[PDB]
Amino acid sequence: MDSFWFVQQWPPAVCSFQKSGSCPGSGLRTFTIHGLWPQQSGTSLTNCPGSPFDITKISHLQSQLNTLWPSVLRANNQQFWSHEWTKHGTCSESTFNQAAYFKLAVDMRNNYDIIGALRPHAAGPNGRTKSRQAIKGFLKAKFGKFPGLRCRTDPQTKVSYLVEVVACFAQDGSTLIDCTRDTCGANFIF
Ligand SMILES: Nc1nc2c(ncn2[C@@H]2O[C@H](COP(=O)(O)O)[C@@H](O)[C@H]2O)c(=O)[nH]1
Ligand SMILES: Nc1nc2c(ncn2[C@@H]2O[C@H](COP(=O)(O)O)[C@@H](O)[C@H]2O)c(=O)[nH]1
Repeated sequence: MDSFWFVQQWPPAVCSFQKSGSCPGSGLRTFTIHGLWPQQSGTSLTNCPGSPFDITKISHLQSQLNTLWPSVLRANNQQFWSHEWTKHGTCSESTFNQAAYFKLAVDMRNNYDIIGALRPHAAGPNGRTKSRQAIKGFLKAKFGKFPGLRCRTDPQTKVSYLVEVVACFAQDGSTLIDCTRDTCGANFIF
């Protein structure tokens, strides 16, 4: 691997695409963790052979994880953590055991407060249009490097909404680096 994609999701937006059934994210008002994805040559490394998920290894982080890494789609958080470990976390296990991997995600979330970085510049979420350049610029100014924005288009209205924000890190998992990929157009709703 040569880097990490620390992916945070905006719960309400993610759930807005679930036009049927329940979705706990419809009631959250802060960015939460989707995953910490090891990267290599511009691609996400997935399903690397590794240790099976073991909840006991992160028993000391259950408060932080239930708060910062809840499943916004369903009510089983541990299942979500297990899936993220098996599909992504195992790919960085050569240097980060399970305990250190989840602790890394927790620390990253606590040190990358997206709303806190936007609020002062009148860029916080208000259901209205935002500029891709403006949002990335505010985050760059606050954190020092460009984030990767992720948008999704409503199949009905074709309106584009910001759904995730990626913070790119070097292989050391602490040094931020510029992201180089956005799935957002020049403008979107946030
Ligand atoms: N922002 C933030 N809140 C946390 C974190 N860990 C726990 N919390 C929250 O802070 C309060 C105290 O958590 P505790 O210190 O008992 O683990 C709870 O309301 C809990 O949801 C964390 O790492 N960051
Ligand atoms: N994006 C996302 N997927 C979730 C969440 N809770 C559970 N999941 C499950 O995790 C899968 C995501 O896999 P990933 O894209 O991280 O490899 C989804 O297909 C879904 O079944 C959540 O809050 N966000």
